[PDB]
Amino acid sequence: RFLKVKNWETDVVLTDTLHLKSTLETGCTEHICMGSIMLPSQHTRVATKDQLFPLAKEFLDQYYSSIKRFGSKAHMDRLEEVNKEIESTSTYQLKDTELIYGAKHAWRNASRCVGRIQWSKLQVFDARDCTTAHGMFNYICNHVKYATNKGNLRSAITIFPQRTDGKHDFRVWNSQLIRYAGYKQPDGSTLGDPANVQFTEICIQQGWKAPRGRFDVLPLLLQANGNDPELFQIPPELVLEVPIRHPKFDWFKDLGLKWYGLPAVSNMLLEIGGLEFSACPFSGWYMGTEIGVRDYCDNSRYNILEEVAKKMDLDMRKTSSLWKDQALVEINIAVLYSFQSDKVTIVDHHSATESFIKHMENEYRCRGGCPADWVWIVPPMSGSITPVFHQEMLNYRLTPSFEYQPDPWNTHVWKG
Amino acid sequence: RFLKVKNWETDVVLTDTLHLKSTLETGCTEHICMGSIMLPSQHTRVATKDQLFPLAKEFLDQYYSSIKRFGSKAHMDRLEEVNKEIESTSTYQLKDTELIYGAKHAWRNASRCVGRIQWSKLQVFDARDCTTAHGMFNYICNHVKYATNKGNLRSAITIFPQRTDGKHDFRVWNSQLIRYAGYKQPDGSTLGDPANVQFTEICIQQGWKAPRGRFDVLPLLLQANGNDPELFQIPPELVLEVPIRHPKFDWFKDLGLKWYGLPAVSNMLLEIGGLEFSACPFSGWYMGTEIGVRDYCDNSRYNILEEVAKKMDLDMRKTSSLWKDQALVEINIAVLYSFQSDKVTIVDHHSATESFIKHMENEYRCRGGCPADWVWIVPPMSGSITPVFHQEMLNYRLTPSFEYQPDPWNTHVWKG
Ligand code: HEM
Ligand code: HEM
Ligand SMILES: N=C(Nc1cccc(CCNCc2cccc(NC(=N)c3cncs3)c2)c1)c1cncs1
Ligand SMILES: N=C(Nc1cccc(CCNCc2cccc(NC(=N)c3cncs3)c2)c1)c1cncs1
Ligand SMILES: C[C@H](O)[C@H](O)[C@H]1CNc2nc(N)[nH]c(=O)c2N1
Ligand SMILES: C[C@H](O)[C@H](O)[C@H]1CNc2nc(N)[nH]c(=O)c2N1
Ligand SMILES: [Zn+2]
Repeated sequence: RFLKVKNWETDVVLTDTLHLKSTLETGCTEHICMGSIMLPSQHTRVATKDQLFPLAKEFLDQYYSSIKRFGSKAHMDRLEEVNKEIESTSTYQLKDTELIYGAKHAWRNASRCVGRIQWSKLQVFDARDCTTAHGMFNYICNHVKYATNKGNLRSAITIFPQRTDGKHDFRVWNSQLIRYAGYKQPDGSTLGDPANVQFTEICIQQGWKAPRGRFDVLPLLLQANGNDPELFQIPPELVLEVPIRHPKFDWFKDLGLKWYGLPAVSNMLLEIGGLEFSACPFSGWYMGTEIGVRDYCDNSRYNILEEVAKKMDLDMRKTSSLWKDQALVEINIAVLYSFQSDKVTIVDHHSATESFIKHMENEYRCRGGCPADWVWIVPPMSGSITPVFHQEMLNYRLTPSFEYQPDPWNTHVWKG
Repeated sequence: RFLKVKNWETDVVLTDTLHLKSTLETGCTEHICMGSIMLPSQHTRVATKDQLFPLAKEFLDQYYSSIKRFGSKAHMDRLEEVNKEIESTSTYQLKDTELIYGAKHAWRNASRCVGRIQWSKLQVFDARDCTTAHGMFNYICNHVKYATNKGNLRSAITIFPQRTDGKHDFRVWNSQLIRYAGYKQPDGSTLGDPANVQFTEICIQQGWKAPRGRFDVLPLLLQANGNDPELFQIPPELVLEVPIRHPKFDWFKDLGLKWYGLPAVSNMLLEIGGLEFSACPFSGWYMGTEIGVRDYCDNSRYNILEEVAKKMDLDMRKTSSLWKDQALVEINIAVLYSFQSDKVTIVDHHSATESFIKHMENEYRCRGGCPADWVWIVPPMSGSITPVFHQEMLNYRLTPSFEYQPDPWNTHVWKG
């Protein structure tokens, strides 16, 4: 009931009581651990009025506890107010302050996110008066511009109107506001980004004129108030890009690679007080490995280890020459170097993982715990030479939270 | 009840029914996942006669099912026999065949072991007639010699008499039959292997004449039938060692490093049919990263990244030059190269992880599943460029099994 997690490198012991406030479920039982299932059903999302108030009260109490008026008149009257409103409409509306708190704490509670030492420095844009896809494009363009901020990136979330009936949902159909296109070839190979080949097709179906190349920024596909979604091109001047060069190998420019500065995830669902925001795109900045190892080296992604190893003159015959490992370290030094030489915010896996340990200590102290998903916190390269490898982590689902949700094209009831 | 695990690189789906035969517990609940706690209490070990028969029957049934005589006369009479013997002595004795099956299947069930594609090629040495520490030394020397086999390593386990009352326990007090000594310094630094500094002290207390250097093979500390443990020196001619050179950097020999060929874990507890074998040392061969990344580069181990980076002329000022990563790939190419150039069995993390995927497929097919601990299966470097990174794994505890147990010097009731 008062659990202990240890670091097996520093011998530090932290005690976790926060897990007791845990609400959601994990997928694990006492007979089976599912800590490596990607999308557990407890991580995915018509909610009634009988369920809604406990959720609303649960949220309202931790908000008023947080600002040092738990049970004050303000708390009880707002408790009374929201209760009355859930009667009138079997739903309710977050105060602007409650919206910002909820958003920041969904981030704070994201157990797979190594970047949460920044969780309270988040810019919340209230887009809940938005009614049209054109409104959404506008809000999203102003998110991109503010967050990019000339390479000195700033975290930000834009929160569109909450779900209501279920039909009238706002959804951004992109997985990220900025993503490169994926076109497959006649021979069956893939041009661009194999991850988005299905989405690229959907855009082409709605009428995208594809400039079938490599690093082609996809258009936005915006669904407002349940209607069929609509194509919009982000002004290219808002899309900041970094050309990838190496600080020692001048042939690295010849590879002619570039990635985008602003990672901005748009397919997730934000939950606050039992209210569901189906469109809530959020941006921060990149940890280096996300692009260098995953984006660039996943076999089912760009898969360049092949080529980079060629230009390094690497013994590619035997697996045990570790040539894949050696091409991977170089590709990640060049991602970092390229981004920094342009003053575009990026963080390396060593600095990020040390900050998360530092953040974890703060959380156990001032908050009693910190949910953490080891399988996701540990970088996809150089695992054990980063401090998180040797940190025991307890994982559990607190709310407010970010959740997965189906892709709109598996769920949307069409009419056009 | 029929769970699905997916590979997110090949899109392969395997279905798991074996988890239904799961007996032990995991530490996870539906409110908390503990898949990154090192030693969960369900992984650690006076068992009565009322508990003993179900366990004995459970084991006996899967053994007779395995050899295609489930319920045959042989099965029922052996069921009757063992029941009768658990009456007479509230314990019982494994047939030589049941001992070999149990041992091979404890390995087969080890969910943290990436090497299990070999699980049925295991040499079981029955040391259950052993009565003295001198007997144990002899059995262990013959294990070392057989398993090493001139560098062409062979898997093997030596099984000492089962626990009985609790006092009269056989224990090898070494964590591994072969380990380098750890002496700390006047200035407080550490000479040799910081992991074994406490054990080295214990050997010095029982009267080891320490040759306080770097790679000093520790003596064996053997406890037989509950008595105080006793020091024995493995004949140095039985301890095969590999000098670590690099295939490109000739200064790498100057580093003057060597590791031992034979990894052989001796502090674990083998469980078969409710019987407990407190001493059961087992050996296979190394995956490269165990020495190159963990042994050599853990901060609380040998911690040579410092030095290797110096000789590479690496920018050690900024964390984000990835110099630690770059020194780590080289150190692992040299471990592999050194071991292979001497025909000493070793496996690289790429070849090992691909075999485990291949093994996992066989197990789901012919057995209905394969317990796997992602946190441990994924190598401590180059994670996502190995296929196990993207393999969803279900973890659960099947028996026969290998379990942890306290260090004998926290439990042993002394008299000498
Ligand atoms: C500020 C800089 C940030 C950094 C450096 C960072 C870093 C990371 C990384 C490396 C991951 C691993 C996910 C993957 O590899 O695909 C992750 C996951 C995640 N981050 Fe953070 N992040 C940042 C900001 C944010 C913000 C602003 C939010 C929300 C407001 C957020 C919420 C999440 C969530 C919900 C996940 C993973 C959940 C899942 O996929 O199931 N992050 N982050
Ligand atoms: C034959 C070659 C083998 C290879 C290449 C291999 C590889 C590995 C590796 C890399 C680990 C990770 C543990 C660590 O990093 O400390 C591991 C764990 C383990 N192996 Fe295997 N192993 C082999 C043979 C065996 C044998 C012969 C047995 C028993 C009969 C065994 C049982 C285990 C167990 C019980 C664990 C981990 C359990 C724990 O620490 O909680 N292995 N193995
Ligand atoms: N389908 C595949 N994986 C896969 C499937 C479903 C989901 C996922 C997880 C994708 N999370 C993206 C993500 C989420 C949160 C943060 C980040 N990062 C960042 N810095 C930021 C992005 N915004 C603000 S911060 C990135 C991966 C594969 C294909 N091929 C090999 S795996
Ligand atoms: N105390 C620390 N860790 C730690 C603590 C307790 C336990 C452990 C796990 C040790 N498993 C050793 C082990 C088990 C099984 C297989 C192998 N490998 C092999 N190939 C083989 C060895 N025999 C046959 S095959 C290695 C690690 C640390 C100190 N500093 C940073 S972590
Ligand atoms: C805290 C965490 O559980 C610990 O570092 C684990 C992680 N995974 C591991 N995996 C292996 N193979 N060996 C280990 O020692 C560890 N250590
Ligand atoms: C199957 C496994 O759960 C999958 O590869 C996970 C592992 N850990 C990860 N960690 C991060 N940061 N991102 C990922 O996509 C994944 N993928
Ligand atoms: Zn779990």
